[PDB]
Amino acid sequence: NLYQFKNMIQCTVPSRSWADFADYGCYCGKGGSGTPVDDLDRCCQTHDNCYNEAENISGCRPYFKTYSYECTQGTLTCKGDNNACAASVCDCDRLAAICFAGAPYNDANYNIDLKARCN
Amino acid sequence: DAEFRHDS
Ligand SMILES: [Ca+2]
Repeated sequence: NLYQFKNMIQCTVPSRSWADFADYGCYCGKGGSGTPVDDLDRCCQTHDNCYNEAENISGCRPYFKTYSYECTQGTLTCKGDNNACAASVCDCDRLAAICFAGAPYNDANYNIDLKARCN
Repeated sequence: DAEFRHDS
């Protein structure tokens, strides 16, 4: 779920408030359209698409589905006890958190005008 | 904390 995804970001990016990623570019947060503005936005575009795919699984709701994962000693791992829905969503979240940690954060791209800039 | 929608 989103609480778990937030804790994944706190584990891989402990310099910064998860809220920094909640409204960035065209894809991070609410947005899901237009041309990704940078590398970080591209992480979010892949994450958004990943969730759309997981939604094809019967009864699978990536926003709410609780999966099993661990984050210790610099390592994020989705555990073996996950069903097909949990496993897919966990992996979407894990790959995004890792992506976030490697991409540069441009303060100019936070809270941009989606209606104007994400067509 | 929040219930802001997402961190996509
Ligand atoms: Ca999004």
